[PDB]
Amino acid sequence: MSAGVITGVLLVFLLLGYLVYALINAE
Amino acid sequence: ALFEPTLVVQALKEAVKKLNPQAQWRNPVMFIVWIGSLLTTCISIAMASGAMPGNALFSAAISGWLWITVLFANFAEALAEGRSKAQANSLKGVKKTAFARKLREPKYGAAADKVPADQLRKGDIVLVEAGDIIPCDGEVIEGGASVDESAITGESAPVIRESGGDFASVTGGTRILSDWLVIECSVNPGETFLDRMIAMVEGAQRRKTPNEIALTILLIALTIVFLLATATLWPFSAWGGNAVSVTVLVALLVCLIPTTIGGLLSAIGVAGMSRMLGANVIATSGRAVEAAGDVDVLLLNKTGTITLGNRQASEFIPAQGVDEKTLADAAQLASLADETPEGRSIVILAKQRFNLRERDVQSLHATFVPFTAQSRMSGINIDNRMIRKGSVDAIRRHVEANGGHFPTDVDQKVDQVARQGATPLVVVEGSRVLGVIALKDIVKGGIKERFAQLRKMGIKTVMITGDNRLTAAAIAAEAGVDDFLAEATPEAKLALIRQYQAEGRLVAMTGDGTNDAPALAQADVAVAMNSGTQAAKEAGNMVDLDSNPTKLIEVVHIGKQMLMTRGSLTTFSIANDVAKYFAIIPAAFAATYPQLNALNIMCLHSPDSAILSAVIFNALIIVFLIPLALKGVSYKPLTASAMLRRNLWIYGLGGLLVPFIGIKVIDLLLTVCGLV
Amino acid sequence: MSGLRPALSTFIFLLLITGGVYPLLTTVLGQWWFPWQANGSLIREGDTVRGSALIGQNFTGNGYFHGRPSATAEMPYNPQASGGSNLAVSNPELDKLIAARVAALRAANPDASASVPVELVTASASGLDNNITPQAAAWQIPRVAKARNLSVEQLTQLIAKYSQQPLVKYIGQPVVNIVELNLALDKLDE
Amino acid sequence: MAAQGFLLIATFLLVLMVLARPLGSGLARLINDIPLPGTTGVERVLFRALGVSDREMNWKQYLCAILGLNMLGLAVLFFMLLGQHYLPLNPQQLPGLSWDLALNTAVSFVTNTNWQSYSGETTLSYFSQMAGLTVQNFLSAASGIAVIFALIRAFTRQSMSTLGNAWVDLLRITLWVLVPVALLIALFFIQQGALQNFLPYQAVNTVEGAQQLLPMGPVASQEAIKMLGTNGGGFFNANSSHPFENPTALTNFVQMLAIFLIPTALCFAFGEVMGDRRQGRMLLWAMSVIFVICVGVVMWAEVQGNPHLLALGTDSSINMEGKESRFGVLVSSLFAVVTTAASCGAVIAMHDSFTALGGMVPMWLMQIGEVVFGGVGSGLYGMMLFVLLAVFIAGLMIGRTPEYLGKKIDVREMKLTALAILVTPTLVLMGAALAMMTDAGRSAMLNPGPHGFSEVLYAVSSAANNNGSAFAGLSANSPFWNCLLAFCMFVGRFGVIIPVMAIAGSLVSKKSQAASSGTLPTHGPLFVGLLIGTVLLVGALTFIPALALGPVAEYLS
Ligand SMILES: CCCCCCCCCCCCCCCCCC(=O)OC[C@H](COP(=O)([O-])OCC(O)COP(=O)([O-])OC[C@@H](COC(=O)CCCCCCCCCCCCCCCCC)OC(=O)CCCCCCCCCCCCCCCCC)OC(=O)CCCCCCCCCCCCCCCCC
Ligand SMILES: CCCCCCCCCCCCCCCCCC(=O)OC[C@H](COP(=O)([O-])OCC(O)COP(=O)([O-])OC[C@@H](COC(=O)CCCCCCCCCCCCCCCCC)OC(=O)CCCCCCCCCCCCCCCCC)OC(=O)CCCCCCCCCCCCCCCCC
Ligand SMILES: [K+]
Ligand SMILES: [K+]
Ligand SMILES: [K+]
Ligand SMILES: [K+]
Ligand SMILES: [K+]
Ligand SMILES: [K+]
Ligand SMILES: [K+]
Repeated sequence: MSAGVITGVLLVFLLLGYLVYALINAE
Repeated sequence: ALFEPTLVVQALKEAVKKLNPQAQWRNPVMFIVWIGSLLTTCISIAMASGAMPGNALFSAAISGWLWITVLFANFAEALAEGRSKAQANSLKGVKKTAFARKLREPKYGAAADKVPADQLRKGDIVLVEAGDIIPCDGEVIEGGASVDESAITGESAPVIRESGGDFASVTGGTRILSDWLVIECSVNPGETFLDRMIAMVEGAQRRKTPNEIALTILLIALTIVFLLATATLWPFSAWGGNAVSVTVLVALLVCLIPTTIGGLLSAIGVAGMSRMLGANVIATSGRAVEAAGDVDVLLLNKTGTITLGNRQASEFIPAQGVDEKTLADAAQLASLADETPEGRSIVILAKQRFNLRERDVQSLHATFVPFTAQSRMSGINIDNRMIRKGSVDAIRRHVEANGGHFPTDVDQKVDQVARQGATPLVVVEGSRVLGVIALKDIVKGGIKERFAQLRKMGIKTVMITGDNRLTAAAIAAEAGVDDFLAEATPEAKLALIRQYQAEGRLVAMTGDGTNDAPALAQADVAVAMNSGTQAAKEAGNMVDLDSNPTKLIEVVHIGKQMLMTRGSLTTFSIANDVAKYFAIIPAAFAATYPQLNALNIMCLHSPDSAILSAVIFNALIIVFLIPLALKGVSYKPLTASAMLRRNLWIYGLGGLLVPFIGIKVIDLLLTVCGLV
Repeated sequence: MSGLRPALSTFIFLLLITGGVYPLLTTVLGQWWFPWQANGSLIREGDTVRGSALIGQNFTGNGYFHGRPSATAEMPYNPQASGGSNLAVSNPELDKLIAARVAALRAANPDASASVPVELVTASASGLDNNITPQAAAWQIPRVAKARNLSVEQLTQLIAKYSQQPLVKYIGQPVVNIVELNLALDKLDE
Repeated sequence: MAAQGFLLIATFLLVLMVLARPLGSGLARLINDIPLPGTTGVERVLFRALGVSDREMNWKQYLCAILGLNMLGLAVLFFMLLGQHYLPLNPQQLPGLSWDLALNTAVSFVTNTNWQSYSGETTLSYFSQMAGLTVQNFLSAASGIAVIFALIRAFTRQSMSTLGNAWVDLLRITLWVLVPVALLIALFFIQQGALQNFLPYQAVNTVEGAQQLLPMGPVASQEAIKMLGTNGGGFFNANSSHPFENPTALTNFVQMLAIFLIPTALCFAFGEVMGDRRQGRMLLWAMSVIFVICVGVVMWAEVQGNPHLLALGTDSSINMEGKESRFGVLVSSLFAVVTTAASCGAVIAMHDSFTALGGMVPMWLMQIGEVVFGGVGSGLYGMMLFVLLAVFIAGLMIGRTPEYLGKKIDVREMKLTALAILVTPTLVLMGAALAMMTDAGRSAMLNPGPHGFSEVLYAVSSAANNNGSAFAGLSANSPFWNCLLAFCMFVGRFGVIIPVMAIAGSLVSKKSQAASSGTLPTHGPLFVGLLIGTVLLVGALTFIPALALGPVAEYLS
């Protein structure tokens, strides 16, 4: 919707991608 | 290790502020908390400025408590590594190292120029004379004497480093009050196990075990599902009315993520490794640390005698007429050649009863014979009265060979010792008996029910020994092991290890001599012996500083305690989320769905206070569980199903009941103190 | 992978087995063993059909045993659009519909009990259901008796003749086949 | 009504176990690559004719075989539905489906979900419902049983690489398990009154004087495999409550038995193949306790149904709205829980017209992963991920290494088990979130408020968890809904099949240690309760907020 919704969606997607990468590559 | 020293805690408060994202990147479970803390801090700053509507104080308190949570997790982790570093450099014994004199030839009298640590290498020779700290590890060559090995053991008891014998290896710097003993530095300083342990604790090189990274994978999966559940509440509640504010979503997220185990996992690992370091065992890898508690078959091996039994407590009562000072001197001189923990504790208790300590062994040039399991009777040979000690039957055979008899007083004293419960040991000057000493049992019955508990865990304890088979059966009967193997060749030992590993069972082995190196190299767990060889020390992966082969069961206990602590805290952090829901969900939806107040199982004050109390509890539970993570769980040896039942009854019910009480008490405190 | 001929071969064989011969075998076995059950269970009166014994029909006459409401599309009992109204208990539209049905049934049944059965006011799962409980069927026998000049015991005997029960009472409910009961009423009147 | 429900559950479970134990004994032979008695001799010549040579292949080739068969079925079903009016057996001359609906009901039928956003009595033709729907109802079920066969073989094989032949397994399943049972079930349905014919639609002059059109078609042959394969793809719009499709309470009982048949049979076969039946007993107890609790809760919440019915002038407050008459409230509640927990899209009672609390428990069983007698094979390898998590947690409790059935479970299997656990609730939450922002997703609402959000959440979880049961009030024939749900079904089946086969390929490489006293007993009431607590806690901690904003809000409103 608005800019807040867009930046929330991108923040949640970035955190989800970071956690997926962490699960795939267990450092 | 009082677990809260003033200097350690203040340096911890100094060093916990290193919470930059470059160091929080490697932990995703708490990088989520850090990102949420920064996001809510920006939101609170925006509300204070006036860019968005709000109250700018509830969000600020939530931000401060989330920062307090991440600071508490870093507090726990850095406390564990600080305690590990303190223990490591406390057991470090290089210290001054400002006097390392050289020797030209291996003979008394050479160029003794004292230069401080002038690049000592493997194969060099140095000298110490009445007070000089040992420069580097090696083997004594000629004229060895009594040294005060404390920097590697923790006891101020005198231990002789006999030249050309079992007591050849010297470990680290120590105190020497006699003189004229030559050693040969067979290794360079830096590749020793002490230096490797120092280099491993001095830095961030603390690479996690495979089971640890599996646990982090589970924590990351829980983090992903909780992040999705909290992030999808904005459309779900935004359609039904006003949208749920972002700070409540972030606070519910942080209350949902397994923050307890996610911040205490590194603390658990480092605390367990430091606990095993405090058990006089130095390891080289956390994988080996966990594999120690992961064994199924246990090998208790030494090239010489075995005599599995501690019997540390003693009484030292002749009731004869000869004074206890000379009794203790006799026992100390007889047991100075004994590397067993029984003789070591006899010397320790004699020292702490009367200050004998150094005895000037080179005064009479005594020849030393070690303990023999085939005779169970040994001593030294100062003069014609060859003073000796041993078991009752062996000393009776000795005194009948020498032409003597047992006095009725010492017979009654042996009877009293046997009735009270001990193994009667008596020292004899070689021509006339002095008095029996007691070896009081360790805790309840000692090694026998400890092995019974280990077999109740389904852990095989195979007796390995090098003496004859007839005495090995008696030693096995005294210890409590199910089966034995005597005079085993190294090829047969390696074949037995490969046969036990062929079915998949992990193996743990003790080893001293250089002939045990091929077995210890391919063994899953290889605890070396300081009474053995440096070659075997480097071949193995763990070093025992007490020179006791019975410490393997304690190492197994520590390795199991680490895993039990990990699982218990993981299940506690998972089960806390039920009360987190019962505190947050009826209060998060206050203006969207006003009918969602019947789910408030706890009569909480306000929606603005329920989430705040939940976040306060989520912050405080890490501090309240720091002592649990440092100590480990209460280890009760039982059947595996019984341990599962006990751990469930404690920790699952704790996760299902303790957060209810904690959140209720925190909300009650907030209401009676007027913060909310 | 590199194996594609076995994949296509077994897919063609499994298609030709699961569709085709298996429906053909089931069809020939059904039409050989159970006619009037494999064909639609139609009730026939000679070169015509009055509907099946299973689907159910929209009955609104005064002398007919009324069934459950249906709430299908474009017609009350329309087999071309199955599935009843998916109104929740929280929907006020369902409350309005139930209130209207209760008012209509109470107006149409002056000499019966004011407690309307749930069967006659709640729409069925499918809109096609010629089944009501015998209590709901006996709830309507004063109106049918008044509109058809029949006896209460005669209507009860007709219902009990046209009521079907399961093998055990707890895997289902006793039901009354509405369509053939009304057809039996028509034949009894004629 | 308290004793009738208990007797119903008791006799259902008793007849189910009695019927399913011999089927488990039969399925153990197919798992152990042993031909069935009498099927040999013709099996070899059939394999020689079809071109399969019993090539023992690994997990990658097995997965590629299953996936290639599924995409071939998807392509042929999509083309069959697009070019429907060119095909024969179309007495009503129905036009070809639109692209969105055709793709939706092609991916839906291939991915063993059988979501139906249409009305089959006036949407699809006889040839379509004969050779594209029944074929995929057989093939998706056979694919699920083949994947669970691979998983059980991986658990039971010692230090190998191969995992059997996928084509041989599929042929064995759908020729000696599915068809011989579905034939008897279809013939019994025909005898009870279900339809099996190819006549055109019969024009009916009713008693009153109006006209209605009765739809015919091969209904019973489709319905037999629809029940047996836990499929739920109905011939008509009323998915399993049509009198031409579920005519008798005896037919309903056979339907429930067929729905739980192959899950229970596969649990028994898993117990038998290891040689230790206690593992299958453990799995069956862990499923059955949750199943009985859920059935009791739903029965009580439906008996204490509509509160407005008692005060609005009716006789009792029982919830009979959206329920049939030949099947009672208790029977409809039991069927709802059976189909919804078993990943079967069959509905007798319209789940949208349920009580909020009585419809929350089916959707809870749906959102915890189809593990309580779930799916057809798919429930069994969805159950062995919670089992792997349980043995991991219990191993950390007891201090030993995490292992199950004598096989060590390492970091790679933790990665794959975590991903397979993650994939379906992620799909439910993101799909519901996407549907609750778009106006095209929020315009399909029928009931207003928390029940409408429950409708959207139920539809998304039905697509993602491969169930097919629907809150039928949602108008999901929109292109956005069709594409979103088709994507959800596709990736929610093939993001569980792939990690489970990777787990199988990891498990074949290891060998089982001997069960010493140090290994915890995986059977027993302790581990049954631990596994139940694990699956309930994992499925609850990820969906309590959604349930609170949906059916709990509707119940407390
Ligand atoms: C209101 C709630 C109150 C709770 C009610 C209490 C209900 C408890 C369960 C009832 C009976 C279950 C078994 C009891 C023995 C336990 C031992 C065991 O492990 O079971 C194996 C049991 C005994 O076999 P075994 O001695 O191990 O034989 C070894 C063989 O080598 C290997 O062969 P096998 O193991 O495959 O089977 C061998 C079989 C030979 O093979 C066969 O004949 C075919 C397979 C077995 C058929 C039997 C079916 C039994 C299972 C379901 C029965 C209905 C329960 C539903 C009621 C629950 C509440 C609604 O011969 C037997 O020994 C079978 C006898 C089993 C019991 C007899 C039938 C029970 C009558 C109905 C009871 C109804 C409740 C009455 C209580 C009233 C209280 C208010 O066999 C089986 O039942 C096979 C199935 C495998 C286990 C699954 C069982 C699931 C349980 C269903 C209910 C779960 C919910 C209960 C709690 C409610 C929620 C909190
Ligand atoms: C929240 C955490 C808090 C923890 C609380 C509990 C934790 C420890 C449990 C111990 C409590 C002791 C209670 C008294 C014992 C008497 C009952 C009995 O015989 O069962 C022995 C059993 C211990 O088994 P065991 O020591 O391995 O000995 C095995 C022998 O076969 C035992 O047999 P036996 O030699 O004693 O006598 C033979 C015979 C005769 O037994 C007797 O002499 C006594 C008669 C009773 C019949 C036994 C079957 C029923 C037992 C359980 C009853 C319901 C308990 C539910 C309440 C939960 C809290 C206690 O019993 C049988 O084995 C025949 C049954 C055939 C086996 C088939 C499996 C049946 C399953 C039935 C339902 C199981 C649980 C239901 C769901 C619970 C979900 C929470 O104790 C139980 O009652 C276990 C059930 C309690 C639940 C366990 C786990 C709870 C935590 C959930 C997980 C949450 C954590 C978070 C997840 C992870 C993160 C995601
Ligand atoms: K998980
Ligand atoms: K927590
Ligand atoms: K399905
Ligand atoms: K459906
Ligand atoms: K799942
Ligand atoms: K699935
Ligand atoms: K889940």
